[PDB]
Amino acid sequence: SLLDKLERRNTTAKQAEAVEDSDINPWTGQRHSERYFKILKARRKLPVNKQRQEFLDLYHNNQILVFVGETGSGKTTQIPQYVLYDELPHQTGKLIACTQPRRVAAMSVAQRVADELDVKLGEEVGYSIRFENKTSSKTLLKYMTDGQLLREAMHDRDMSRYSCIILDEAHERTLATDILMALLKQLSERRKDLKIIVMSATLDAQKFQSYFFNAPLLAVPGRTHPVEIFYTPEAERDYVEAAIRTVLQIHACEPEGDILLFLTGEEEIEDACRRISLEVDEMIRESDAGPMSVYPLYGTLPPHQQQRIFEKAPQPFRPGGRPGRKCIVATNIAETSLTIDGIVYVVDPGFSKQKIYNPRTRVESLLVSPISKASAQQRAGRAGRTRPGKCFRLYTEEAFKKELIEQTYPEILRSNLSNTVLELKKLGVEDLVHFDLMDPPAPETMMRALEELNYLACLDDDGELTPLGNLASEFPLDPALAVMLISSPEFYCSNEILSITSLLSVPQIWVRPANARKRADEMKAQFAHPDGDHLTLLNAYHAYKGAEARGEDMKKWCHEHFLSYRHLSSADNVRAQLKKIMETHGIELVSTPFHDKNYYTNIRRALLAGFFMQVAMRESSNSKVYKTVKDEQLVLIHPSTTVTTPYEWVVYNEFVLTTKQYVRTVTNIRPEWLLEIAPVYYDLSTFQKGEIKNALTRVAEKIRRQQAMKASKA
Amino acid sequence: RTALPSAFQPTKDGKTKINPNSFGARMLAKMGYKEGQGLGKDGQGRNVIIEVNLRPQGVGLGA
Amino acid sequence: PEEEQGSSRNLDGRRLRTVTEAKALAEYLAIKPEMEKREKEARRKRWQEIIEMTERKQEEIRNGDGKWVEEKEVMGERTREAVMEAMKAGAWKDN
Repeated sequence: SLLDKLERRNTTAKQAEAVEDSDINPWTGQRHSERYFKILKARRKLPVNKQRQEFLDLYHNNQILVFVGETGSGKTTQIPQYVLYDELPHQTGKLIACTQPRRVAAMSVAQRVADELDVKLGEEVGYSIRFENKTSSKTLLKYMTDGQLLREAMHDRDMSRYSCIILDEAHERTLATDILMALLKQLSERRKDLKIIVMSATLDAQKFQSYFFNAPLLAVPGRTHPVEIFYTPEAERDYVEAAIRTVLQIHACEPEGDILLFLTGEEEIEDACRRISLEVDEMIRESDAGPMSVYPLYGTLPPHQQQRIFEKAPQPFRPGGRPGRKCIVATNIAETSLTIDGIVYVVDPGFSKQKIYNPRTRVESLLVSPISKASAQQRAGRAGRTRPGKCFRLYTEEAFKKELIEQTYPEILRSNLSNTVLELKKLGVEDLVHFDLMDPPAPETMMRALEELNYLACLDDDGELTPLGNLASEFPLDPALAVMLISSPEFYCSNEILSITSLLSVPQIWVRPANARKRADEMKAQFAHPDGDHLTLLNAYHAYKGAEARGEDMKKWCHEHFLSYRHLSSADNVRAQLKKIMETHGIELVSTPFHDKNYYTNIRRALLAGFFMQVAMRESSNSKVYKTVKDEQLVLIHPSTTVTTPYEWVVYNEFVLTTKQYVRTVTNIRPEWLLEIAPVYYDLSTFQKGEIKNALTRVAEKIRRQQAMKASKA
Repeated sequence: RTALPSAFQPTKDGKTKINPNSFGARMLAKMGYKEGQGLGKDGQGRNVIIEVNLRPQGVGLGA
Repeated sequence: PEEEQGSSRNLDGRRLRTVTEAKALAEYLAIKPEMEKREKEARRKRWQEIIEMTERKQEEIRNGDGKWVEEKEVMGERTREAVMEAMKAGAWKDN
C-alpha cells in the first residue's frame, strides 16, 4: 500500500503527492472522488505544497518546529495531512493532534480535513470539543481545542496517544494555549519521540524560536490585495462620532464598497447604527445619497444577525448615481478570521472591549482599551480581501507606532490561574514556579491561585493535590463549582446544585432586547424567585424542563419567556455531563422535597459552601452598597438581580467592574450559615479588617452562646 | 486545617501586598519562585499582572 | 505676529485683522446651520430624557430591608425548632 511504501520520518514530498493523487486512498482502503481530486489540486496550487518538502525536511531534522505563514496559505489543513503521512500512524499506533483556539474553528478544520482526505467525519479525521468528542478508534488526525488539549494533558501528561502535535493560531496568546505550549516543551525535553509544531501568522517567529530553544523556523510566502492605510490628523475624543462622520464621508465621496467600522459595545453599536440610519435617511432626503444597509456585529448578535451582516450590500436608488453600501459596525468579530465579501473601506476607532482580571481584588471586567499594532494589522488585512481596499484609523501614525503595543495582552495575565495550577498538580508539576513555561504568570498571581486552591481544598498547605483536588481536576468545571457539586451531597440538593453549576458554566440565558425590554422584565419577574438570582435561574431551568416534558417547542418557549434556547441546551448538556461524572465518581444525587421548607435553606448553604470566597455584606441599613470580603471590595447589586430585598450576606457568582461597581448573580445567605459552611476561610482568629469580620465574629459568639445554652438545657 | 491567610492582602493605601506567610507564597517558595523575577524556564515571563486602562467610552486610540 | 500687527496693511491695502475676521466669518457661516441643528436635537433629547425620568418615577410611585428579612427567617426557623421540641417533649395543651 501507499502507507507501507512511505517510510516514517523519511517520506518525500513527491511520494506524498503521488499517494494523494493515487486513485486508491489507503486511509480506509477507498476510492478517490472528484471532490477529493479537486481538493488535492487546490492544495497543490496553494503555497503549502510548494514548501511541503522543506516542511517535511524540517520536521525530520528537528523534533520541534515553527511554521510562520499568512492566512489562507494552508497551514491549518495541508501541514497536518503531510505530518500524518510522514509520521505513518498505522505503524506507530499514536494519533496526530491539532490544537486550535476555538472549538468551532477546530470542528471546521476537522471537517475540511475529512473532506480533503475523502473520509467520514469522526472515522479518520476527528474533532474534540467541550462535552463533544466526535472521534473513533481509527482516527489518525484529531482537531481539539486548547482546553481539550489541557484536559488531555491533565488526564495523561505522558501524551503517549499523540505522536505529533501541531498548535495553530498561537498568536492569540491564550492561557490554555500557553499551558499546552509549556506542556509540549516539557514533553519534548523529556522524550524526543514526540513531534511539536507551532503554526503562527505574526512576526513572532523569533520569539517562538527563543521559547522553543532555537527551533527550526519555516516561512510560507504569499501576498494579497493592497490596502492603503490612512491615519487621522489628530486624536479624536468622540470615537463614535468620528466613525459616523468617516462612514458618511465614505458614502458621500468614496467609491463603491462595503465599510466595516470598529465599535466597542453592543449598546454603543446599536446607537451608532441608529444614528447612521438617521444620517442616511437625511442624506437621501437632502443630497439624494445612495442606499446604506446597517448591520451590527457586536458581542451579542444572533445567527440571523450574522447572516444579515454577511448578506450583500443594497443596490443604488438610481442607475449612474451613488452606489449602495453596506456599513457593518463590528466589535471584534471582523478583526480576525472573518471573510466579508465586498468589504473595501475600514474605519478603525482604535478602541475595543477586552477582558481583564485584576488579582489585587480578584475582579474581572470588560473594559475599553486602546488597540494594538497586531489588531490594526488584522483589521487592515481583513479590509480589502477580494480587491484593493482602504483602512482609515482614528489615531495618529506616531501614536500607533509608539503608544499602541505590538501584541495584545495574554489570557494568562487577563484571567486567573487556579484551573491551570490544579491541572499542573493533577499532571504532576510540583514545581510550578520552576516549570518550563515560556511566558509564565506573575508570582503574586500564582500565589493567589494556590491560596484560592487551598481555600477550596484543591491543594494542601504543602501544595500537594488531594483527592478533592483530583476530583476537581477530573470535573470539567471551575474549582468552586466542583467544590459546590461535592458539598451538595451533604446539603441533599445535588440535582439543583448541579443544574445551577451547569447554568453558571453555560452563557447567560436571559435575553433583554432594547425593543422588548418591558417583555423581558415581565418574563424575568414571572420566572424569578425571591431567594436569589441563582434561585431564579434554577426556577427558569425547571420551567424550561417542564415545558420540554409537556412537549412545547424549546425555541418558541425561550422566545416567549425571553430565554436563550442555545444557552438552555448548553446548560442541559453540562448538567448531563456533570451527572455522568458524578455517577462515575460515586457522588450521590439527592434533592430536597418541594413541600419541605428547608430546600431553599439547603440550596443557600450549598451555594455558600461552594462560593464562600465571593460573599458581600451590607455596609449599613441606610446604604445599599455591599462590602465583599475579597480584599474589602465596595460594590453594589446588579440591576438584573431578582432579589427585591437585599440580603445580609450575598454570595455572588460573578463580579463585574464598570463605571458603577455592581455584583450579579447574588444569592441570599446569612453570616452564621457562611461560617458554618466555610469555618476555615471565615475563621475569626485569622479574620482581618474590618467591621464585617467583627460582625461575623459576633455572630459566631452568638452561635457559640446558643450552643452552650442548648447543651445546658439538654 | 489552619486558616491560611490571603496572598494578596489589601493595605490602607489600596495596594495589594504579597504576604509571605500565605499558603500560596509558601508553595511558590518551595517551587523556587524569586522576588522581583518572573517564573518559567528562564524567568522571561511577566513579573506583574495586566493592568486594565480606564479609557473613556467612545474615545479613540491615543486620546 | 499678524495678531500683533492686526491694524497694519497688506500689499492690496487691506488690514490683517480684516483678513482674519473674513476667514473667521467664513468658518462661522460654514459651521452655523449644523451646530444650530445639533443644539436643536440636543434640547429635544435632553428634555425628552427629563420627561422619561418623570414617567419612570411616576411608574415607581404607581407600583410603589435586610435586617428585616433575615430577622423574619431566623424567627421562622426558631419557631419551627420550638414546634419540634414542643411535640418532642409533649406540650399538647390546646383547646
